[PDB]
Amino acid sequence: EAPNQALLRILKETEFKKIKVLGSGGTVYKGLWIPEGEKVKIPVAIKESPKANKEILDEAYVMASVDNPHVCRLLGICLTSTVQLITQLMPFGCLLDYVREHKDNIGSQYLLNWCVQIAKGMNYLEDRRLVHRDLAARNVLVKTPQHVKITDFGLAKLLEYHAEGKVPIKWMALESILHRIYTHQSDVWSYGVTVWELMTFGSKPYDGIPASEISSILEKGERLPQPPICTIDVYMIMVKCWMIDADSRPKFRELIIEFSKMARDPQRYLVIQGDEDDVVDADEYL
Ligand SMILES: *CCC(=O)Nc1cc(Nc2ncc(Cl)c(Nc3ccc4ccccc4c3)n2)c(OC)cc1N(C)CCN(C)C
Repeated sequence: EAPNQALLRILKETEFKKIKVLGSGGTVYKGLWIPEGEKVKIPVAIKESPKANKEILDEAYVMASVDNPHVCRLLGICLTSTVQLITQLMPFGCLLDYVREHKDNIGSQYLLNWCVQIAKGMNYLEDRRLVHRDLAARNVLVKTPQHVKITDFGLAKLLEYHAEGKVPIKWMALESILHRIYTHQSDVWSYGVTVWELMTFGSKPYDGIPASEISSILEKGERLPQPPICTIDVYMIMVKCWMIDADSRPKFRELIIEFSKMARDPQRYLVIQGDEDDVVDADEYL
């Protein structure tokens, strides 16, 4: 492989301010990163034992090694006690909560554009030989309603397959459930489930079915149902992401092309009723 010359930035605790809690259950805070002597305020998210410190530094390693407009930005780490992961603040939350809270106001243009942007981010990760292993609507953050990015690389592995603990069964490819193989094509399966989440405005996949039953359901040939707004063109793409033969599933490069074609005439492919001073974003602080 090539030498990973990415830079790991160490940030002083004295450079962070206005810290409020965004969510917990670790904890994630919202705040402002003010680099000393820079006249710049960066809206940031701050994610917070030896085992906890090892895993958070693994995610810091991954996020420092990726740079793409549709992959979340790592700004640095802070070595205060428990290691803190400092990333770009995405002020509209995760896509899962966003489609649930704004169902009655999301048109076909936004849905298909999100599918394009997620596929662009995953295609970049594939270029970097990175398998996400946890692609889901909850792990796609919203910078603006027109710009989303993939997040949460706690399970990501650099690669061929990966052989592996606890995992999101209802988003995993069948070969990942049965024999624990993870590939870029197993990520494609998760992409199909993620699209199904968006097209259903936040429904839970296999709602009410225990995770221990998912592998037997998938082996029988059963899949997630066709969402009401989805034409057969869109649902066919999702079904192709859920093929048994991993090499028969679409490639991320191909998902970009197909969803971009659809985004040029979105109402032909999604049928939705009523469809007709010194603050600097991290994307501009290079
Ligand atoms: C799906 C939950 C969620 O993402 N909520 C959220 C997120 C942000 N913005 C943001 N920006 C960057 C990063 Cl790294 C994060 N990280 C994060 C991960 C997991 C998580 C779980 C629960 C709550 C927050 C959270 C954050 N997040 C944001 O910016 C304003 C707001 C929200 N909220 C408040 C959605 C509502 N909340 C889930 C109750």
